[PDB]
Amino acid sequence: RECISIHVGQAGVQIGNACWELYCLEHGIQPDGQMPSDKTIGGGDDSFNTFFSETGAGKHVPRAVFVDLEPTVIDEVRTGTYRQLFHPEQLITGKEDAANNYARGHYTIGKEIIDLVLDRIRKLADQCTGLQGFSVFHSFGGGTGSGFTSLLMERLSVDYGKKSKLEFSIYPAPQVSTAVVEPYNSILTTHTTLEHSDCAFMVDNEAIYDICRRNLDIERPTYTNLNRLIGQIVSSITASLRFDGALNVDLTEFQTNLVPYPRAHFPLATYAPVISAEKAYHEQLSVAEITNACFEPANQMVKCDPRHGKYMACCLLYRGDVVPKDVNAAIATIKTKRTIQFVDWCPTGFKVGINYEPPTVVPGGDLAKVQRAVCMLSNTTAIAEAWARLDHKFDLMYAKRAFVHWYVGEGMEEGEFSEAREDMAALEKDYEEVGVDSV
Amino acid sequence: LKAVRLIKFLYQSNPPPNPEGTRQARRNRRRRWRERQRQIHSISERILSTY
Amino acid sequence: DLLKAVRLIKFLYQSNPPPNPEGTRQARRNRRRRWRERQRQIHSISERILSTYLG
Amino acid sequence: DLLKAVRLIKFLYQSNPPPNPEGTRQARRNRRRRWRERQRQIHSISERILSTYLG
Amino acid sequence: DLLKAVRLIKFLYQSNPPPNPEGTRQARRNRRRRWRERQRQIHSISERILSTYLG
Amino acid sequence: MREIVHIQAGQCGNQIGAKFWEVISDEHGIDPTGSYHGDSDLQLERINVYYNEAAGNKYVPRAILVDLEPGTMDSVRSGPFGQIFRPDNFVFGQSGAGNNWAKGHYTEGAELVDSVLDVVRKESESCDCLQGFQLTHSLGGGTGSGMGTLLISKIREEYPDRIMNTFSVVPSPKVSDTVVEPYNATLSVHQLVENTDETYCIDNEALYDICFRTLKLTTPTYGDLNHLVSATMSGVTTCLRFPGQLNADLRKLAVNMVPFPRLHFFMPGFAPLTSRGSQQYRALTVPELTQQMFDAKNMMAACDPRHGRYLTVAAVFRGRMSMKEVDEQMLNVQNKNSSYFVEWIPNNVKTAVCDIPPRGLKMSATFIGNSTAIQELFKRISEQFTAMFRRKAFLHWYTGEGMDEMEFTEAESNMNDLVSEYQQYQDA
Amino acid sequence: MREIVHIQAGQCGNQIGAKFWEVISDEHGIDPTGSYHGDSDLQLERINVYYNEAAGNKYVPRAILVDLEPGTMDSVRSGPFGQIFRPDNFVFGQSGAGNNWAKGHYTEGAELVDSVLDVVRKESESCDCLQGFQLTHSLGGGTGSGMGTLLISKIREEYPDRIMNTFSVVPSPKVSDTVVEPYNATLSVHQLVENTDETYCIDNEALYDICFRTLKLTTPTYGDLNHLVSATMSGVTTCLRFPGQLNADLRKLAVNMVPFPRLHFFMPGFAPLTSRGSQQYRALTVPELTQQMFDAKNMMAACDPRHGRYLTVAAVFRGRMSMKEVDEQMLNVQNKNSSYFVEWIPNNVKTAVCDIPPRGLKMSATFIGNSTAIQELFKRISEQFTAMFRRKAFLHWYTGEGMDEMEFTEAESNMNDLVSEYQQYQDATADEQGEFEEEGEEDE
Repeated sequence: RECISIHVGQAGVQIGNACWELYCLEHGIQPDGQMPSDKTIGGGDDSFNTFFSETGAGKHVPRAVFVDLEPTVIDEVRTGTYRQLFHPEQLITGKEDAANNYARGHYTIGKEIIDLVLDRIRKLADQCTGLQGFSVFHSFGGGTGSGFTSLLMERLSVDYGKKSKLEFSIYPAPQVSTAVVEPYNSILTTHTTLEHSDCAFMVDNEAIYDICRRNLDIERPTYTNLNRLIGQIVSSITASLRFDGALNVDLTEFQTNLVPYPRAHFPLATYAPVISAEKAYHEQLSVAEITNACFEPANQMVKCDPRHGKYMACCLLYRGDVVPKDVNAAIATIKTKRTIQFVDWCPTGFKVGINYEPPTVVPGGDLAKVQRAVCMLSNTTAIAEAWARLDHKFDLMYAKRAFVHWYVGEGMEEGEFSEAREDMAALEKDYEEVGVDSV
Repeated sequence: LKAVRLIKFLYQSNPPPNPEGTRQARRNRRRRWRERQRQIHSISERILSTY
Repeated sequence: DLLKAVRLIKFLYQSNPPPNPEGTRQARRNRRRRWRERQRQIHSISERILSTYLG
Repeated sequence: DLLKAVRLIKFLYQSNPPPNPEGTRQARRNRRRRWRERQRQIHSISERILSTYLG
Repeated sequence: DLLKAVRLIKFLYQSNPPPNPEGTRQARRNRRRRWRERQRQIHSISERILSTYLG
Repeated sequence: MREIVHIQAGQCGNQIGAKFWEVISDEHGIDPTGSYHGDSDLQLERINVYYNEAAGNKYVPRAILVDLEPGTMDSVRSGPFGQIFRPDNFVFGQSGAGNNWAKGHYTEGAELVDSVLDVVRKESESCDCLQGFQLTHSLGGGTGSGMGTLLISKIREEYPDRIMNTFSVVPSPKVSDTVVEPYNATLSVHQLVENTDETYCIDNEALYDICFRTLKLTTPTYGDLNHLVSATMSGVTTCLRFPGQLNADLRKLAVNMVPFPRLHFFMPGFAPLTSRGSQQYRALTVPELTQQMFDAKNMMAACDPRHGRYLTVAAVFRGRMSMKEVDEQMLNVQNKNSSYFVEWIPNNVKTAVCDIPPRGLKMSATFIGNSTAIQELFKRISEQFTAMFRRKAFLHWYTGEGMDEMEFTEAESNMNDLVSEYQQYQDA
Repeated sequence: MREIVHIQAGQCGNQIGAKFWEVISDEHGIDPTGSYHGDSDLQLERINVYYNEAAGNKYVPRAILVDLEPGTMDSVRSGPFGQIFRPDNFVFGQSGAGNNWAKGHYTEGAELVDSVLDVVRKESESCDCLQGFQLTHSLGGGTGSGMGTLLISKIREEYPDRIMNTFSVVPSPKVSDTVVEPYNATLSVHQLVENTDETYCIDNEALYDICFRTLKLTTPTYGDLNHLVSATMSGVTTCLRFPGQLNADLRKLAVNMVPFPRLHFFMPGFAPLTSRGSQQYRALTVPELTQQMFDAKNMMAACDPRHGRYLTVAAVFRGRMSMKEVDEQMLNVQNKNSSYFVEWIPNNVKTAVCDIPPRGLKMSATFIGNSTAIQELFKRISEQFTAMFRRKAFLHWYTGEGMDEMEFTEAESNMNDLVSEYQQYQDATADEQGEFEEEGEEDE
């Protein structure tokens, strides 16, 4: 039940330290080092409070990797709400960053920093033998982003054998973005890091924008809100490993439950019973509306019609915390009468999973006390349009050969961009060939 | 001599395969082209780099 | 046939100066940059002489 | 060189076709440009035979 | 072929003297302007005409 | 962590730089004495970006400036902050300018630019690391175009992996001491289009046109002119010197704004046209005072709202106002234009609302963006060239030093290529 | 237990040696009456370093002020501390000074400097423990430089395996109106490179420049400027003057200052800008004491922190304050500029703190530190030596008793081989990132 996470990019380190602060606040891992529930300093390793290692004389540290070439991000992290108990010996950063592109950080200037973080990965890999994949935080154009990942996934799949891993791809939002060439780095990231992967799921910042401004009636699009929401969502995801309950199955069980194919690889994370100080005051929580409000279009990370969205799988995650009795009542109150449009020639068995021992809600945030979780990790074969729109914009901007000259002299060629277009066209046309329902 | 004969012999040992099928193996065929041309050029530059 | 062309590319290898310990830390970075630029052009010329002569 | 110096001249003379086109922006503006890249390498080795006739 | 070409190397690339750092700034400036016209008119037009000689 | 140098040039570039750092120290107030007037103590990094370390919290620019006419710099050294400069800028002589392009380009400058490159080389390493070059460069004089072009060339063979910021004053038929300046323009941006990273078409007769006609100012002087251009470029570079959450970095600005890396002439305009003289003294709200953002006849370039082809925009505010009205204004001004619906430009949504305290105002509204009206600016440059060159007039002044005709011929070939490519873009 | 005694060589050397021994004796007080003046008996061995016991608890030097024109020795010797000596000294002859290097070095041997070797044989034998002797060598003329290099060449054979204190004085061509300066000085430092251990090349040129252009002194006489150089050399000599927590012998510091013993040229400064002339009485406390430590104003050379690669710096802080803030500011000055980053002997600093004040200003400091901007000084002297050498210029009386072209040719060749090696060590960054192994290992 042991895993060590790496984080690259500025927004990657932001969601990383936000989620780790939420972890340390909800396990009682105080900034005093020890957890006051027992008498073990630093942390613990018993069954599920197992995000630590015996570094000192029982001293335990929240093992994670924070990497970005731009050096001030780790300084502004280290002066945050969890100040001094981050690692004083592995916070490795560069001097000058790639500054919002792909090619320079990957091929040219990162080639003398890949081996340093590789040696750090080896030194942390000489530690405790628990291994159930990885947890890689990255974006498409936030910090270095694609530049580290496009090399390190190949390096992990060649150097470290055929070991499983998992990654976090932050899907961008042009209304709050900071670049224009995001189709190019998106298509390059999608042909590179997905074919050398084992598990992934894409989170859209525009989906957060939609569920905030269009579903919660708040008026603040700042990355702190995104960091807190990602902390909540990834905490709910990891809470199966973090707390033991009735169906306390591992993340290896999840990744050997979800993925059907190397190409058919991505879920539609369905968790929008949206909450804040507004939508948590004097409401009533039930197992009907939070489960009936899943398949609708304005609840999704990636946009899809419910009838046009075909569920190859309909896996579910529950935070539980009261009983499994009402969950096994809602398996007939909601889950049994589901004749919703499905995929042909595949089993139609709905899955549920409940994990007890409540993760504590965010302190000092916006949401009030909430109980349930409807993190229904389905998948959708009609997310081919969600990248076909980017391929269409990339076609309408790529025939003009815009921004090519910044991506010529750093090693690649026009054949690489043709191969990236070929790979995304292959993925999409494979979905309308056999992914979307066929004969 | 024998080196350039080897290099062009490996160049003609990479024929373009027939286009047939429901476009599954064609991407693997393109990958095989680009990679194998890359290491034949690598063997060429190593051989002419020792000499 | 191209056994003199590989001697020409070995002369492009022979156009390499030493990395200059007697060289300012800004300046042998420039030597490295003009190095990688010239072997970018050499790689373009190499795939030229690979693809063109095969026909 | 000094008799193989013209052998790179017959190398440029040998494998330089007319710029037969293939698509827009290609094969008459960028293959022509890689040919001028070859010519600027020729210019560089001309200023580098300027300094081997020095010795 | 080689006649005008190789003998033009044997003359023109043997016709480059080092400058004179001794002397005041006026004569040094005259030698600098003659230098920066001399090597430009040696490399440019001569490797232009050896470029477009017959191919 | 982030450092920018201070190299200036010219006889007008030096004085617009003097006004530039005067008006960008107007909101900073860094004293030349040593009493350590801190603008904001949390902005040690954002004073260190421009004013670099020389002593304990005494932060001075990388002050090096060169010209052969010492009267202007000796005049501007007695300014408000005219003495907070290192005793290393004084690298000059008394050879004279004479509006001679050849002596700055070829003859006189070749014996003095070595000291300038040596001092910027020995000053560049005296910090954490190097990030950016900048230059206020002009074409109104003679020497400035030539030595700025050669300095950009020397920084190309000496520092390739560094950005340079090249302000460039375009010639003027309305204010001109001498008229040879078409020759000072056609062989200045001949190689500047493939030597630098980003450039500016700050005009001079469109700038005087908006100073005279559309403002009705009774001051046709260099004073208020430098005030206006210094305020406009201060509002431009406030984004680069104050990175709140956005306003991407040096190569990042070159990444998202430069397709076909020759077409890097963006035109810096400004919305409210506030000027010393006739003044408007209301709090500038967003919509009805940012309505001067899209009008093409209200900027430092000869343009047209319908005969114009934009492909990038930028807006960096300074007040603490909202963004919903900014977004709806952007949606209207981006969905209104039929000719803007081209196959290119899918996304240019870069807009800043950063809380930066200004000098006399409380907010700002800046425009940075390319167009195809820089082609008609170069077209009137070309028609001045045809007025001056078709009988080879006045070429005896300049051919005696080091020049000939074929440099002008390849310059005209590059001008024809620019005109053909921009006309291809206009009918694309 | 330890002695370093006095001897002089130089036309501008006798005055500065007398005043320097006054200002190192001005707070100690050994009177010529014949009785002891004990006010602080914790400097017994410290005054025994320079003033040795020859009578009943009376500590006297072995001061041999030797001049071939003894008028200065006739005039300035009758001071308060200028008569408490062993009287068998000041051996003198009036054969002439003449501002000439060749006849001073060549013909005046057996006349005076043979008695000088005899008298330093005797006076280094009838004492406790020798560690060398002190001299303020001056290049103001030719005879002083010739007798100084004669003494150096003879004491490299008298006591060869012994570190002996050698100084030099850089002349002031603005003030020294002699028609030929750079012959004797350049050939003297040529000899002194391969004949000595250390050179504290204090000057009169750049100090004239800073007192006329910065200090705004209307009277730049040799008196107050000698007081300036005497305060600077007092701050230098504070290592051996005061008994600290280490009591560091200069035998150790001579080996400490050399990275390689060929090159021993660096000069001090005076960081808090003492007020001889334009006067002030303010207490120079810590931040204004350290704020002027990296200045391009006070250092007595062609000032260039940009052209600075310093090897070993040391500032004696006899002002009574702790060294934690001093070391923090030392780290700030160390890391705030990249010119100092050379990374040889990575602890190349020193903070020595005593409690004995030099003067009525109780808390103050000075600047001593390795000098690397001396390359332009060496060039500024050497190329104006070669300016008046090409046309066989000024052989009016530098045609000496023994003259060769090989001596001058080898002098300028080794001058070239020290300036070129110095500029090769100011370049070729063979420790910071200049190797081949910072960018991986394999780059062809």
